[PDB]
Amino acid sequence: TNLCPFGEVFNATRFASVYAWNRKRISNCVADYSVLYNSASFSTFKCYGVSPTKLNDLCFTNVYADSFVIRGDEVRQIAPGQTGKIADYNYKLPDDFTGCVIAWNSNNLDSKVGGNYNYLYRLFRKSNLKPFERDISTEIYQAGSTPCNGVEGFNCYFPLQSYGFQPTNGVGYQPYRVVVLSFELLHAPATVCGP
Amino acid sequence: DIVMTQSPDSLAVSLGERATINCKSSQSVLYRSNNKNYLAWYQQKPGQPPKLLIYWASTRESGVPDRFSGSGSGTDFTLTISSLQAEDVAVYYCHQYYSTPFTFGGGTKVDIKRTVAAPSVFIFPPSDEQLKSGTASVVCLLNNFYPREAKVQWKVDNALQSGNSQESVTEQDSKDSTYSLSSTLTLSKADYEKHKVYACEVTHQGLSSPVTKSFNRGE
Amino acid sequence: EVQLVESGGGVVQPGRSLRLSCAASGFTFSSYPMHWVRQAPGKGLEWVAVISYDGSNKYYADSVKGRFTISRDNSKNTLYLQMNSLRAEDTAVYYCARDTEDCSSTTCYVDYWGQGTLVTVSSASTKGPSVFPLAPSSKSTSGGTAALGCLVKDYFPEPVTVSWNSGALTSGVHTFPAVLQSSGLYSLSSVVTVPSSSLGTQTYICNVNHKPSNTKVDKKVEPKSC
Ligand SMILES: *[C@@H]1O[C@H](CO)[C@@H](O[C@@H]2O[C@H](CO)[C@@H](O)[C@H](O)[C@H]2NC(C)=O)[C@H](O)[C@H]1NC(C)=O
Repeated sequence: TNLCPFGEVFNATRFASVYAWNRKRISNCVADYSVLYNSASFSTFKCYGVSPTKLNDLCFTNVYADSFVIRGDEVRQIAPGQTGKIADYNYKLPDDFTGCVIAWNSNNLDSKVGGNYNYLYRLFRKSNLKPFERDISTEIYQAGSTPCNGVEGFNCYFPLQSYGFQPTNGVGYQPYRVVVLSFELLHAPATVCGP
Repeated sequence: DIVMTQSPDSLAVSLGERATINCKSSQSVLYRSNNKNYLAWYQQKPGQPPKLLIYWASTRESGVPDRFSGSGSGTDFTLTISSLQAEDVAVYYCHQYYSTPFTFGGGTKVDIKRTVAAPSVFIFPPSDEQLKSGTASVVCLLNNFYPREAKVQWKVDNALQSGNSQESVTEQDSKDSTYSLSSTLTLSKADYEKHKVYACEVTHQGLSSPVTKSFNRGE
Repeated sequence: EVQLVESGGGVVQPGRSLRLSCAASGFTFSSYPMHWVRQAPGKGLEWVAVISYDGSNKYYADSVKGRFTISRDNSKNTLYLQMNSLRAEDTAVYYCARDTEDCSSTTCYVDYWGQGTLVTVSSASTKGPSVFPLAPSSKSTSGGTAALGCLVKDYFPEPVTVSWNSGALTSGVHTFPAVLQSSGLYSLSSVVTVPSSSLGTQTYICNVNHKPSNTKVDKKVEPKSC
């Protein structure tokens, strides 16, 4: 049939920040995952519910690509379990995950000489997240026992906080761009699948 | 890619009045991790490099009069000029900076609206030394007219010519906010000898019926 | 303040290869990306290329990709653009233009621009302009004022200046935009309005100044009774 846009998901100039990860439904395609797996540009390419070399020959109901940017150190946090700050308060992967995770270092796009403070991640949430929960609202948080009516005094904090992202940062503190594909292996009529 | 369409093309406004140019992008240039709106608004005077006027589609660059203001979101944006002055006759450009390649707009020649003006029409059959040169150039000078629109019909013994007719117009004249036009018919010598009458005609808002300036060769 | 000056450019032949360079000063040239913006005469701005602050990533336009190559010499604080296989549609004015890193990622909007070059694509000799008189003493009698002028033919390249009466007479001179005739050679007419009572009293001169040919050819324009 016709190809589908992996180009505008991987050749993306602007990747959304992690607390507001960007989701995209791609369908009605002939998807060639050989391009991704044969590309050496990635650092982590980990498929969970399938085998990465057998992705050409299946057929999927709908495939969703999530996209964001995180610190290089904690790209481990992206797993079906694997609790942690982004893994719990920011991006929650369901345990029964059937998809793939791709992450590559992008220190030369996201980290500027003065330091990039436009990338924010959420901290101090009242509770964890549902799997695949997008939470763009950041009201004032309550930490101690005060009434947080727009105040920020010593016990009423703001949830968002910035990464450093300087070119001098260590190999683990550099930004990594993450795109995670989740497949709907349902037996509805197929819409997206390779040759 | 993302293509910008900027409307209108000409936006003629008199002093003190308001003005609004709009731009629409093919996709939605709106970053969401921050609530910033990647788009910018430049202006260019005739014969100079452009300037920056708006970035983030709302903010203003330091050193710009308050009269400008950028509003909008998603994929619809507008530049509003509240008051007009002499130094605002310039072509305005939109410019996304979301996805490479970046793109600009077609412009908007924001002129000055005035009372309708009266053209002054002349004509010239080529100088004798040019007849020895090898060019048959006749001109009709339309001066000091507004608005811009003006059709010129060049009649050689009552015959409209096409292709061999070249015309051009000045910018917004400084002294009176009027225009001008340098219409010309360029021909070879062979066809030039074969006729005796030329005529240049025009219609305009200030003209009820066309004004004609003609002659016969040799006088 | 930042001072960017665009060198190079001028005349090329279809299929030639040219090389433009912007010399920038006033800021750390190694910590700001740089853009090129083309603008064909009277048309409007168009993006061309972009660099990154360490000179690694380079993105181009769509109608250029694979034709131009944009590099950046940090040591000399300069930005280079090599044009290959020029077509007739590449004649334009080229601006260098400095980024301002505020967007989330590297490439962002552009704020400070430089004066433009004049890359012109056509294969024709720099023929000297020929000046033709248009004194309508007996073709433009409006009763009060006569409009008399001066046409120029067959000059290349673009830059040309027309001056009337040694620059003394400034009012009523309509400097018209140069247009290249379908023959590929430029032309323009400059005209003045003069009261009929001072026609022969003051002599009138059409001066053309064209730098590449250094053409300083004058022509006196005087009325004819006819
Ligand atoms: C965008 O990511 C894609 C992979 O989705 C890469 O595709 C490149 O395309 C060109 C032309 O075929 C070739 O260099 C390779 O196929 C890819 N280049 C690589 C892996 O370095 C590519 O990295 C990005 N697009 C471009 C134009 O570079």
